[PDB]
Amino acid sequence: SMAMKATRLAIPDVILFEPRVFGDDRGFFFESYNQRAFEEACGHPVSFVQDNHSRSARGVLRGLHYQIRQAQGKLVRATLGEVFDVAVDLRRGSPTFGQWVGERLSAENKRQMWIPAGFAHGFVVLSEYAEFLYKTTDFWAPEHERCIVWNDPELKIDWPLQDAPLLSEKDRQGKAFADADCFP
Amino acid sequence: SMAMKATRLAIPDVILFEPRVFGDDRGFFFESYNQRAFEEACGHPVSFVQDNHSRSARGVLRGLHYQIRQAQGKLVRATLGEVFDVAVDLRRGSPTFGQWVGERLSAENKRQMWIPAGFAHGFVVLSEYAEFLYKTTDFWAPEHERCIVWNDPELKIDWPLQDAPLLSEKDRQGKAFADADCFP
Repeated sequence: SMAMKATRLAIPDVILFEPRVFGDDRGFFFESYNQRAFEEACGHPVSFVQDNHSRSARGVLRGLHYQIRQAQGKLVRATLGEVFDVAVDLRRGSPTFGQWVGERLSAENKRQMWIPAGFAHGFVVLSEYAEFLYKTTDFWAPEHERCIVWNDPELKIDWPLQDAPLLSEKDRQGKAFADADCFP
Repeated sequence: SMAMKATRLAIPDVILFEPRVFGDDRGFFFESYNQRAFEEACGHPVSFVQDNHSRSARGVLRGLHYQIRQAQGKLVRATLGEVFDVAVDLRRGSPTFGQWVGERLSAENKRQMWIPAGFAHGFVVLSEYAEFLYKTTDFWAPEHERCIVWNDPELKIDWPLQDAPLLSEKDRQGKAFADADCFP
């Protein structure tokens, strides 16, 4: 059936991958991506054109981001530390439109999320520092990126936080879900 | 001309990439791969089918590996710690056949190497621990992988080591360069 776990989440097009590890803490190997397993998992062909690597401190929240033109699927993981990663379904006519799912991803649990075109995406850093990396199917373009505010009362995402997040001005100024332009 | 440095090494098909960083140590972003920049750099189209992530302790040397069937280009980087990474040209009729190049790659310098099909590849870990990741154009298959011994007197690679490396039995039993089957 495979040789890295794939799990459909409450929103079925959002998928959680868990690679099999070979070795232990002193010395290990794992596949962080296999085209065959991945394409068999999500049901269609995918091409990744860009990889993006970032480092953010504790409590930094980046989201909820999405591009309507140059739409992107994103396969996300943590190589250092721990994030809580969130996908919001924004697809015209989706039976789960306006719903969110969230998973803790870390360098320890080695978990990943596939967030297809049509979703908004965000994460908050829970560890002292987190290094986050993702593969996209089209290029990150700021002039096309849109944003829904992290703490929108209608989505009412359950961020595992005890303190206020540290947001950029842009994310602070995120649109309310109500007011958001969504995907055709 | 770009927006991540690309440098041809003494063997010109082996390429060193350096991403531009946005931010600083407390919080940064960089592109670890851009299809356009990469394909413009190496002169042809490339497809990556598999990503592999590993953790190895100080002084562990893995190499010098290559696959004759299911031949692979490899784009390699360190996300934790520091390796010395080595590419050996094994292409039939190459004007630099039997030559090596080596660069220190680390999470600090963010440098990467493209090692095309036709080369052997190896690294030694210099920091307390190193996490190494690479993208290949075809799948890692042990039944096809071959090996030249790290300390071959003819290649005479200049490993920046003060102590003996820790090798697997397989790499200990690597072929002498003289005796090695190479690439058509």
